[PDB]
Formats: sequence, C-alpha cells, structure tokens
Amino acid sequence: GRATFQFLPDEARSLPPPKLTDPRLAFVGFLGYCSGLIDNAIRRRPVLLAGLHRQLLYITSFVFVGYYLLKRQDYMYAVRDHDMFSYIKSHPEDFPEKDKKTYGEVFEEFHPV
Amino acid sequence: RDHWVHVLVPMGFVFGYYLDRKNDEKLTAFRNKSLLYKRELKPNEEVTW
Amino acid sequence: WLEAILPKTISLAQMKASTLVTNQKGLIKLYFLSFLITILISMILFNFHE
Amino acid sequence: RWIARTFFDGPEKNYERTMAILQIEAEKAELRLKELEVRRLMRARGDGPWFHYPTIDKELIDHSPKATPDN
Amino acid sequence: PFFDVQKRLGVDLDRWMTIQSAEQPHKIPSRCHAFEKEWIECAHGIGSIRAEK
Amino acid sequence: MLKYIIPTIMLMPLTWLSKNNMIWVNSTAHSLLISFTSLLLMNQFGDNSLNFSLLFFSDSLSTPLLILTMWLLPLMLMASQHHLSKENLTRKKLFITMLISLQLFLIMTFTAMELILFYILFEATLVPTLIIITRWGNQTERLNAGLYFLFYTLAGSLPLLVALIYIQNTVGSLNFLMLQYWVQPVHNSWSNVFMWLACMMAFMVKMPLYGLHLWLPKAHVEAPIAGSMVLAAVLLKLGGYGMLRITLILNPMTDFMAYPFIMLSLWGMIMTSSICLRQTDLKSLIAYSSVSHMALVIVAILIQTPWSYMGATALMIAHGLTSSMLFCLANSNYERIHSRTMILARGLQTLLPLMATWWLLASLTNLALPPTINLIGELFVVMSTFSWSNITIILMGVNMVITALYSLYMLIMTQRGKYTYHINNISPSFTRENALMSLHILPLLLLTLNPKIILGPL
Amino acid sequence: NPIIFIIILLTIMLGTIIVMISSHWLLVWIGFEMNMLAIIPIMMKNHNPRATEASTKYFLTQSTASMLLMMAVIINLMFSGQWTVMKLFNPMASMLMTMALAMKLGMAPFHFWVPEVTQGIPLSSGLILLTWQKLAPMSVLYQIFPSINLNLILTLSVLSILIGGWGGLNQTQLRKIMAYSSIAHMGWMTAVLPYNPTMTLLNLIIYIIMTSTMFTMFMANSTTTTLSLSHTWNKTPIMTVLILATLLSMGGLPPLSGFMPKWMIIQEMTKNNSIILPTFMAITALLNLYFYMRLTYSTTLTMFPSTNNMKMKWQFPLMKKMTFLPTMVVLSTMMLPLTPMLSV
Amino acid sequence: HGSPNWLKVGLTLGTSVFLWIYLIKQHNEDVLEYKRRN
Amino acid sequence: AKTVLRQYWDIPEGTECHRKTYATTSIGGAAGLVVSAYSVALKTPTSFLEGVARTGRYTFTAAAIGAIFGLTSCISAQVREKPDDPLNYLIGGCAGGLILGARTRSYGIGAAACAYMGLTAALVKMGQLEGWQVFAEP
Amino acid sequence: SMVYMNIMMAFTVSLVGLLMYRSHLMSSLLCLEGMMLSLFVMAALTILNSHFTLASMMPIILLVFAACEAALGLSLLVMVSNTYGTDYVQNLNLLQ
Repeated sequence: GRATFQFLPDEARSLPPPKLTDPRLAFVGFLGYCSGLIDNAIRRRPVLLAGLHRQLLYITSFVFVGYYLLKRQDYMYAVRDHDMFSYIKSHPEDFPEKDKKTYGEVFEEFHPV
Repeated sequence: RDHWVHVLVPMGFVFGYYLDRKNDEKLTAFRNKSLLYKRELKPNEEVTW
Repeated sequence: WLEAILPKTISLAQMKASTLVTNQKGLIKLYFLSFLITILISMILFNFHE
Repeated sequence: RWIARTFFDGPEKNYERTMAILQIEAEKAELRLKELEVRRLMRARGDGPWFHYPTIDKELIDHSPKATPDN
Repeated sequence: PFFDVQKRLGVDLDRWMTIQSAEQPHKIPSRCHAFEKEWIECAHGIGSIRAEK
Repeated sequence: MLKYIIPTIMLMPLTWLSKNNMIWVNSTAHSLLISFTSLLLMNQFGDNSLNFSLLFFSDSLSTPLLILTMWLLPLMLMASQHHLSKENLTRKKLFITMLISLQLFLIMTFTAMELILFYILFEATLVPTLIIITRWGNQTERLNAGLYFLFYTLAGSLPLLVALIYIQNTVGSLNFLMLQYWVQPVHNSWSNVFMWLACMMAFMVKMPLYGLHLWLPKAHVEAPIAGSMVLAAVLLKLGGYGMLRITLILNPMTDFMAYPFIMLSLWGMIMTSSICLRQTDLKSLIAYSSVSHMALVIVAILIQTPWSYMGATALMIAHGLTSSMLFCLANSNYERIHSRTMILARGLQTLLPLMATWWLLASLTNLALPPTINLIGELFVVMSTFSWSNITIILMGVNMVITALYSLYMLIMTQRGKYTYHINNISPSFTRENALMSLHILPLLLLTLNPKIILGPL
Repeated sequence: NPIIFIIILLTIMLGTIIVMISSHWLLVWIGFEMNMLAIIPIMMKNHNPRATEASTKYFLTQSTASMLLMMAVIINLMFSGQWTVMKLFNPMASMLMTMALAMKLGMAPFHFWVPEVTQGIPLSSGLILLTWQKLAPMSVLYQIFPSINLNLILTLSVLSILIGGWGGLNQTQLRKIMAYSSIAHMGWMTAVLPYNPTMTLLNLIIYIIMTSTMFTMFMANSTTTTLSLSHTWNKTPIMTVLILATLLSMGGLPPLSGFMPKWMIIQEMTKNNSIILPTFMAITALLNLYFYMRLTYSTTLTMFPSTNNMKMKWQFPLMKKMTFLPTMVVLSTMMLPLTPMLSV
Repeated sequence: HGSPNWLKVGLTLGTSVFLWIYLIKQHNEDVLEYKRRN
Repeated sequence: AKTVLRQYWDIPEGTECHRKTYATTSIGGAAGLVVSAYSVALKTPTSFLEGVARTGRYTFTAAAIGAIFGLTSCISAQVREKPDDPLNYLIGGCAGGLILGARTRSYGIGAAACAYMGLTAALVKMGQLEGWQVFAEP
Repeated sequence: SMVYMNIMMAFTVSLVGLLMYRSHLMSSLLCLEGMMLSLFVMAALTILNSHFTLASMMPIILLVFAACEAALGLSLLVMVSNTYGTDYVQNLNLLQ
C-alpha cells in the first residue's frame, strides 16, 4: 500500500511470520527438487544423480525465496481485510442488521413431483 | 542397505493419520449442541477435542 | 448423418483459414490501402465519436 | 463392540464437527455479499478509496504576485 | 504501470512545464491564467470520478 | 483424506527409486495394501453423513464408489504387462507414473466437498488419459482419437465455468454442498433454460446420449495395449455421477424440459444395442454395450422419486465390473491371435477349457440372472420409471430381449469346431491370464450376500 | 562491435523506462519514439535480403503509428490545454489514440505486419525482444484507462482473438505460429481492460513468461516444424517432454498454470453481468488450441528420424534461466491467489 | 584430484550460509516486532 | 450509431410493420455494401474502372436478406398471435437459408443459413427480454 | 478561428494510398517527412496565440526527432535500391 515501491513496509512486524514446515515451503523447491533432477537429464548427464553441488543449490534457493516471498503475501491479505472492516464499521447506514425469523413464517414454492 | 525403498513408505500412513488429528483441535469451537451432542459434564468431550 | 453435421465444422473452418492467408499474399501497397478503409470506417460507424 | 471403539467415533464428532466448520462458512457468505454490494456498486460517490482517481496536484500551483495587473 | 519515482525521492523530471500556471520565469501570466487557480482549487481532495458530476 | 492421497502419492517414488525388473512386483505389492486403508475409516455412516474436514468429506453421501476406484489400479499392472515389456525401463517407469497420476485425482474427485474443486479436478484428467491413448496405440487411426477425445469433453465443459462462477456470486457461496440449506428454485425465463442447460450438457457429453457419443467407440476400438487405460476409461465415464449432486437441487423444479433427454436416450437405449449385432470387430462389440445400459441411468437420474437412486447407484458400479472385465477377456484372446476381427478366433473352448467358465459368468451378467446385483439394480429402475408412465414397460422391456441375443452371439461364436490353420494359441492361459480375470467375478457376485453396502441415501 | 551491442541493447529498456516513468505527454512521445530509432540495427546483424525488406516494412508501419499519436496529443492541447496523463478530455483524441495505438500491439486489424516481420527476420536469436513492445504501450493504456469509447476496445479485441486464431491453422513455419497466437493473447488482456484493469497485468506477466520459455527452447537449431521431428531421436528426449509440457499449457488446461488467466479473468467479466461476451471468447480460444495439438503430434510420434544424422557432441548454447521457467510456467496454479492482490 | 573450478565451489554454500543467516536475522528480529508493536 | 438500430427498436417492434422492415431491409443492404467496398482494399482487381461494379455483382445482396427478414415479421407481427414470443421473432432468420440459396447454388448453405442464422435470431429479443448485457460495468 | 481549419485539411496529407504507394517509394517517404508542419505549425499556433511561455520549446523538439528519425528511415531506402536500382514498392518478396 503506502510507502510505495516497497517490497514490504515496516507495518508487517505484527504478522506471525510464516515460519517453516508449511507444506508449501516444503513443496516450494520440491518443484525445484524435481527441477534439479531435470537439470542433469537434458544434456545426457547421464547420471540421474550427478554432482550434488548442482543437485543442490537449487533446493537452497527456492525455499529461501519461496519463504522470503510468502512473508509479504500473507501481509497483503491482511491489509485487504483491515481496509474493509474499518469501512464496513463506519457508514452503518450501508450495513443493516437483519432480523431473526424463519419457521412458521416462510413459504417456499411448493412443488413436489 | 536396509531397504529404505520398501515398507518404510507405509509409515506415510501414520504420518498422515496424525495430520487428520492436527485439525480437531481447531475444529473444537463447538462443544455445545442439542442433539446429544452434550459435552455436558463428562471427561469424554474433553478427550478427542 | 451424425458424422456429417459435426465434422462439417472441421471442413467449415479449415477453409476459412485458406481465405485469411492465400488471398493476403504480398504487395505492400495492398495492405496500406486497407488500413485506410479501416481508419475512415471507424468514423461513420458507431459510438467511436460519441 | 470391539471395532467401533478401536477405530472411529460417534455423534460426538461427525455430528457437531459440522457445527464446527459451518461457522468457518456462514462468515464466508457474509463477506462475499458485501463486496458486490460495495465494490461493484460504490458508486456515483466514488467515496471510499477504491474507485478514487488522480485529479491534479494543487501543491504545484503558484500564488506569487506575477507581473501583469490583470490576468 | 505508473511508478511515480519523482514522488518518492527528490528529483523533478518534468512537473514544471505541466500546467498553464506554474512559474513563467519573469512572472508573466497567460491569458486564461486566472481560471486555473480557480479550477484546480475545485477538484483536488476530490477523487475525480465525482469531479465530472 | 490425507490418509489416502499421501500414501498413494508416496507410491509415486516407490517405483523408479527401485532397481531393475523388481519394479512391477514392487508396486503391485503395495498398491494392494492401500485397499485396507480404503475401507479403513470408510463405511462409517450411514445417517447424517461423514464430513471430516473443511474441504473434504471423502465419500459419505452413500455414494461409496471410491473403493472400486482404488481396486482398478493394481489390476492394471497384472493387466498391462503383456506387450509393454518390450520397451525401455525409463519409459516403463513413466507409464506407471502417469497411470498413478490419474489414480490420485479420482480420489480427489468424488469428494471435493463442493462444486468448484470438482470441476477443475473434473477437467483435471484428459492430461493423463490423452497421453496414454496417443502413445502406445496400435493402429494409426489413434491420432484422431486424440482429438475427438477432447473437443467434446472440453468443448462444452467450459460453459460450466461460465455458469458455476455465475452461481458463486449470485446466491451466497457454492463453497460447500453440505450447505444448500438456502436454495431458491428456478421458475422460468429464456435465461434459466440456458442455466439449466449449461449446468447439464457438459455431463451428458461424457456418459453418452445417443447423440454426441461419436467419440466413444473411436477411442476404445483403438486404445492402449491391455486395455491398460481402457479399464480406467470405463471408470472415468460413469464418474459423471455429479449430476446426482446437482440435479437433486440447484434448479430442482425445472422438469419442464426433461422430455428431450428422456425420449432421446430412451429410444436410443432400444437402438444402439441393436446396431451392435453385426459388428465384425470385437472391441467394438463391447464398446456399444457400454453405451446401452449405461445410458439407462440418464432416465433414472432425471426422474426424481427414489427407488431410482436405489437402482441408479447399483448400475454405475454394476457394469463398472462386468463391462470392465469383458475388455479383459478380449485383450487376452488377442495376445495370441493378432487380429481383433471376431470371426478369426473360432474353434476355441476345446483348446482353453478352463477359460470356458470365464466367458460364461461374464456374458451371464449382461443377461442379469435375478440373484446378482445387475437385476436388483435394474428392477429398482423399472419400478419407479413404470410409475412415471405405464408405457415405459415396452421399450425398456424390449431392451431386456435384444440384449440377450446380444450377449450369447458373442459366446456362441466361440463354440465351434475350428482347428483351422492356427499353429499359434498354444499357451494354456498362464496364471495371470486367469488370475487377473478373477478378482472380478469373485468380488462381484459376492456383494449380493449383504447388498446394503451399495445403495444411495434415497 | 561487442561493447556497443550492450549499449544499444541497454538503450531499449531506457526507451521504455521513460514511458512508464513520466507525467508528461511529450515524454511518452520521445519515450517510444526512440525505440523505432534504437530497435532497427538488431534486425540487421547478418545483412541479408529479407531483414532489410523486413525492418523497412516494420519501420514505416511504426513510423505513422507513432506520428498519429502526436496528432492526438496536440488535440487536447487545444481543449483544456493541460498536458499530463489522464482521460483525454475530447473524443477525437481517444478514438485517435486507441485505434492508432493498436498499431504497435497489433490488434484485430493493423496486422498484416506481425507475420511479415516475425517471419523471415534472419535473426531468430531474438525476437524475444518483441516482448518489450507489448510492454511499452500497455503502460499507457493503464493510465488513460478511464477514457475509451468502450464500443471499440472490445471491437478490436473480439475481431482479434478470432482473426489471430484462424491465422495459423494453415501455417508450417514455426516462427509464424508464434507470431500468430500472439495476436490472440492480445485479445484477452485488452478485452478486460475497462473492467478492473488489474487482472490484465496478471495475463501480461503469465504471457511474458510462457512465450519467453518457448523461444529459449526453440533455440538450439530449431526452425521448421519438420525439423522438430528429427528432434527426439537426435538431440535429446528430455527436450521433448518439455516442449509437450508447455505448448499444451499455453492454450491451457486446468492442472497447469496456463489456465490461470482465464479462470481469474471470468471471475471479473461476469459479476459485471456480461455473460454473453465471454463464452464467445472462452469458446474461440478453443480452436486456438488446434495449432498446438498437431504441433505436438510432430515430436512424440517418432516421425522418420532425419537421416543418418550423428551428433555425438554435447551442447554449448546459453540456456540461461530456462532451467527455471517451466517450473514456474506450469506448477504455479496450485500456489496463488496472490496475483490479484500482489500486483495491485 | 577432482577438477571443479575450486574457485566458485563453496560460494553457493557460503552464500546460503549468508541467506539463511540473514533470513532468520530478519525473522528472529521481526517476530518480536509484532509483540513490540502489538 | 447506436442511432439506426436503436431508432428501429424504439419504433414498431410488434406493430407498425412497415417502417421497421423498410428499415431493417435497407440497413441489411447498407451493411452488405461495407463488405463489398472493403473487398477492394485487401483484395485487388483487374477489370479496370468499371471492374469494381462487376465485383459488386457478387455482393448484389445482403440488402435482399435484410429486407426479407424484416418482411417475414412485417407480414407476421400481429399475424396469428403475438410474434413477440422467443420462437417467433426467430422466423425472420430461416427464410435466410432460402435467400442465400437463391443468390447462388444449392445444397451446401441454404440450410445452414436457415439453420444458424436461424439459431442466432431469437437470442437478440430473448436477450433484452431477460435484461442481458454484453458490455457492462459494476 | 479559420486558420485552424487550414492548416488541418493539410494534415490529411496522410492519404495512405499515397503514403505507401504507388512506386517511387521516395514519393511515399516524402509525404511522410512533410507530414510534419501539419504537426508543427498546428502546434506552433495553439502554443503561441495564448502565451504558454514554457512549452514554447516543444515546437523545437518536434523537429529534432522528425529530422533525426525520418533521416534514419531514408537509410534503408538505399539498401533496398542499392541491391536493385529501382525502389518500386512492388517488391513483395517476403510473403504472408
């Protein structure tokens, strides 16, 4: 939002943050873990397990980045909400309180076969 | 070696069956219902939730 | 008569992709005269000025 | 008798676990009816900072006494 | 997408030539000058979508 | 739940990770085991159906239907083994992966908790199936079966996503079936027909009406080795059940236009079975059964008034097996003699005596002898669809005649003297021939003992 | 020679950075006036009798394309006499903006060009740079966004995604097949544009990636369709599972990410209760798929390996960042309800 | 005497030693910020 | 502009069949022209100055069809009953197959024109009749 | 007043058949390099009759490219008629 052209502002301090062992961060770089295995296979490596120095440094990269990016995503869905309630709260004229009533009241159609 | 390939995989089950137990703590929010459905006085509702 | 009606769609279109390629071949004059029809015909036609 | 208590549970869960996750729901049909009663239809007000647009910046205007008595 | 860097940091790229009344180096006006400072005064805190109406 | 997707995805690197030829037996061993998990927490209620998570109720619904879906997987590697042993292992590792890659979504679907996980997973196949048809075909006509299999299935299932995104923002949230507790009806307009027609016709193009089935024998006649994915594509089709989740509700009260789907498929049911009598190619002959007494469900579903769902459910899994197993016979008898032309194989029943009783019990369950599931799945159809109007007894009474001449003519064609020129056909059905051909008739008839486990809620 | 090629190839984006950064109508002239000045030598490099009968059919087709704009800038210098960048205050401006700006993007008409250039530029290397010129103009249309006659920007759209669709079914050269169906994806993003103009960019990024990762794959030697047959039995089969893991995803099927723009876009274009528009778009991108099928029946069907062709050598091209993209061009669907709230 | 570059090898390792360090350096810091702010 | 079409509509939908059809018949021809004229920019020629007239010979139509479609409803309109029903304002479409058939050869169009240009007529009326919008905003 | 309808009818100099055609390309390229002065003069009045005092440089910047760039695209027209000797728009070779 504000403080434009910021990856994330200072206001993101109050969020959990999204720490590890979430399926995605594991999954993130999994799709890289199936990426590394490709990286060999295109050139006729022909290892299918080749040097672990290429077969790693991917997995290191994704989950770091996948992580460092999920920190702001969760933020954004918070500032979305935040700006909603605070508008929903004021202008109560645009937000009615519905009454309570159902049975002994409503008729439906009523069309059986 | 010891063949990690083999039945080590079925252990995925209890791996998963635990995850179905991770939620029940956040689905607790109703201990109150009229259908018995009690969670009344007992140390039963207290377990499993 | 089930296969005439629907695969008629096949040999319907695949012909109209012979009128959008064959008849457009060449002659840099021939495009350019036709941007002009298009740039006027947008004046008279519709909302475009309204 | 041996199996039912060995594996699964009764209407202390698969009943009144639905009670549980239908308050994870009927608050998701409250907040998809108030977007479309706000977002789509704001409207003519352009009131809330949504359909808001740029206009002009009155900071860059000048108040000084420029030279010509009438302007 | 309109980034508007010249807002964040300090420089002025253009922003001066922009409108009919800003400076005019020796302070000489335009003909319709006096109606700018009138019309900009109108729509500023506006969000321009109600400005038209 | 994750009890299932996780081991079955855990299967995925149980295969390549292994050594040389141990691969087949490696995964066939485990793939059976999951069936204990399959029943394990399932076959709970019953009443007030099971929903164990936010976005999954695995199957409660009384549409159990999922236990079969987990059968047919380690029936493939016993099925598919024949001529797939002739190319490379890194490709053979593939064909077991995508085949699983199918099995993973059919567990996701049938649960789905909702409409909009269904669809994206309802269209989420055709990536794995289309790749099995085009590669590992036999004839060169396969390349067209690739297209026709799309351009229908996908052709009209896009109008779903125009409609289901139209409901999501109209009434509340479709996020959950288990909340329909507010549903208004659909009265009439020239708009609502389309809504009902958009929310329907995508399903019909799978379980065929007598129109727009033009693809079904195109893909089956020419299709992979064992019927390897042809057993699976006889699961896929019947899985159009979801019309049971909709048409029960979500425009309940338009039956007004039902009639062009009744009289159109009700006169085809007496029809396409009859265009099946002179067929000269055997894997065609079975492909037209599959239309016929499948297309009877479409007159079971549209009519409301259970005693149809009593009988409509038993049918989805009725031929679910019988119509499966026949594609398993006609495969085997094709291994030995390389024509699929029905004429050519005659003078069997002397030379393969044990496989005699295999044809019979198969061709006997299209006849539907009274005790098995088949009739007790048809005679709840006729009992309600009679009350609709008395005259339905005639056509669907004719169906019960032409289908009997239909089946026998397939068996009795293999009782004749023919010695003729064949020096082939020596193998006396090595066990897999008769092993994988079992695990059908044993489990099939069996259910008739306690057949309350196949039924709807009604 | 080799230094300047990084001076030129830098000045391009400097030509398009003054476009996105500016307040001032003059600069968005100068801004993409110096592309048509700084693009031209790239076409040349091998000095052949096509590029030079190409970039001259390009030149004068981006010369007027610009030079009309300067006529529709100076109209509203009359009326209101305030430059900057906002609705155009007068209808002869906009209608002379948007339908003379469709020349750089080319939309439904104004393409007898995109196939006449992209074909037969001798330089196929790239030609990935014709993904910039999609990105300069849009960074006007996002600003001017609340002035359009609204009966037009659809009428160039819906006559486009159709006309670019049928264009290729008849094509063999696979530089054209990308040329076509790159008018197509200009049908989705400017059909949306008056309704909620983000969820356009969403289709704009997902597009810059997918067409990007094609070319980098089409670079080893690959040129004509029947030189993609001699591919799997020669170069490497791990290449073929790739070219089948994208070309399918690019028309799109829901388990991939190519389905991600549509799936979101129609959330937008209904909810505005236009449901008779999107089917016809939704349904027409269908026969936009039948290029790719029948392209993909070239490489997996083992079609007559070329001849005795023995390539025993390994490769030394630059695959740069190809070892990433078709893990982000495919698998991203499972990830994101971000794209509507991330770039916004 | 395996012959990688032995120039860059270990950079990628060393670099990750920075990132995870710097990552948690931002994380273990920011965690308290929520409470310090709330 | 919105003009002509709008004018006709806010004219004699179910009644005053004359002005309407005379309009719908003249507008069809007008539209027909446009395409004929366009055919000279993208397609060339070879029959000299008079040639374009010769070319138009093939476009010697559109107008006819327009006329006919209006005519069908013009003749109908208040006919047997309200031709305002969804199935009815259809009728103007199919005669179209016959029209094209007459224009050129047989068996390979006249049905399709009657068919598809039949199918897409009703929707128009059916469209505003339920209040459908093709181009909208929130 | 009137001087704004001339010159405007002049700025339909575009006329496009005579913008790409017919041959002697140099006639086409010509009416382009004089499409300016319809852009210039027209914008050398509205700037002038009212005193903007600031945009007054803009007229200068409307040439400095209009000469710079249009003088580029002349270059190609050597490469075409170097290999030929006649420009003659009638060269189509690259086709579609």
